Amino acid sequence: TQFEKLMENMRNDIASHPPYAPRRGEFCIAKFVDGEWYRARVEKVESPAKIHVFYIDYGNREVLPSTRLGTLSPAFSTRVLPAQATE
Amino acid sequence: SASYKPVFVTEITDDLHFYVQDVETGTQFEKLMENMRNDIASHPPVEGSYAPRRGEFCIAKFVDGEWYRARVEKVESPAKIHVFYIDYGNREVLPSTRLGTLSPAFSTRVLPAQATEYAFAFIQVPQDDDARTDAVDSVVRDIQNTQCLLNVEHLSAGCPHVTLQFADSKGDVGLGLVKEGLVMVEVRKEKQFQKVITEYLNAQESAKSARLNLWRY
Repeated sequence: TQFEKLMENMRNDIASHPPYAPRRGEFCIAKFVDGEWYRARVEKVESPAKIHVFYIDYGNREVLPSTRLGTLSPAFSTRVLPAQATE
Repeated sequence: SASYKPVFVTEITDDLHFYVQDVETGTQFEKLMENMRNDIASHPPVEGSYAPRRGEFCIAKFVDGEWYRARVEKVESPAKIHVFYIDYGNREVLPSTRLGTLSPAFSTRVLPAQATEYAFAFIQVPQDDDARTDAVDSVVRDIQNTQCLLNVEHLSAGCPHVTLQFADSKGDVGLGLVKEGLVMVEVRKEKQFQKVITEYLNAQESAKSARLNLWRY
């Protein structure tokens, strides 16, 4: 799928260019508990240790430290492929 | 990726998903239930101080005659209210006379819903109802209402996909279903799953040769 292709490309890029200031509404990459990176949006900033993100392609939500966030490169923005899950 | 968390598996669904509780918070849950059940015994819900609406929390009196935290899903009629037991994962249709108000002392703010839904990584849920029942039955027999180790493998459109390990190093639960011919392998393409997928496909070849279950004919 477009999504699988994008994820492969993005992961490649992150492993070649490993990673940010979280703000409500801002796009990012987020490292999930599987240790892998996904596209996300910052939904709520409760504190540095507690950023509430939404995984824009999968629909899951998670509170995590901002140390597990990074910039989403223009090559993997929502213009390239829209969020695959409904926020 | 390998971070194994001890979980208590509480419910296997007919779609071969399952609900687990984090062993860490088990005692807090235990305390809450005893506190809540004492309250309910002193202050039994009166009809009809509770009006069921989709989305609304409640207490529900389960088939063991005990009360649990729940959330209302479909309301068919006052005799038929669909509820979801938030700490365990099972669902039930009950009359409004077996429901009550969930008082704030025992709310999700005091202690969050304790059950989380997961699916097995690397396998296909059988589409045939009979085959799927056979797979669910194997999982119910082997892990339902027991402690397991859980490792999150990846995100998915629905709940995350995980592997489970039996207690006493008996091995990978999903892989065991493959070895028994009860489920087929989902061939993941991601690089980090190459080795595990090879392991699963080999198990599946073994089930095929032995002509087990799905491979009977």
